Amino acid sequence: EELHLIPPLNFSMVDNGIFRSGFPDSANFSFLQTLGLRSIIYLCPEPYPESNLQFLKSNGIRLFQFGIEGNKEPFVNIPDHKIRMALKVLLDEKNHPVLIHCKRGKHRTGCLVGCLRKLQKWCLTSIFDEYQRFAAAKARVSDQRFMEIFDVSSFSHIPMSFSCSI
Repeated sequence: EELHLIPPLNFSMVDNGIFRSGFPDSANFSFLQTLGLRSIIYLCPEPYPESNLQFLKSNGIRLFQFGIEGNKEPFVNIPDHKIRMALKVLLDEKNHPVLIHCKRGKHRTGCLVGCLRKLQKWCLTSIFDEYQRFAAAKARVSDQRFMEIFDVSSFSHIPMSFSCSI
C-alpha cells in the first residue's frame, strides 16, 4: 500500500503528548496505534461504539468521557464543569499521549484546546485563529465567547513542564 496511514478527521498535534481530532473510525486505527496513546478525552455523551472500545482495550488506552451535548448555534451551552474536569486530565502528564476528540473535532474539542491555550498565556486573537482554522465554515462565535470568559484561576498553580513552550 506504501501510503497507508489515515489520521482521523481534523487530526492535529496540539502540544507535546496532546492531539486533537474528530471521531476515529476503523480506517484510522493503524495511524492512532503509531501514537502510543495512553488516554482519550471523549467530549460526546453518546456511548463509545464497540469497534472503538475494542481498539482502546487492545491498545491499553484509558477512556475519559466528559459528555457535552452537541447542540447547533444559537442553542449551544458548553458546561464549564465538563471542560474543567477535562483540563485536569489533560494537565496530568501521566495521561500523555492523549487524543482529545468529539464528533467533528471543531467545537467541543476546539473549546477544550482554546482553554488550554489560555493557561499557556496565548492572546485571545491567537487562540481564536487556531480554533477557526479547524472549525472553518462552522466556526461558532459562542465557542470563542466561552473561551473568552472561561475562568482559569483554579489551574494557576499547575506546572506544565510537559509543554514544548516553557
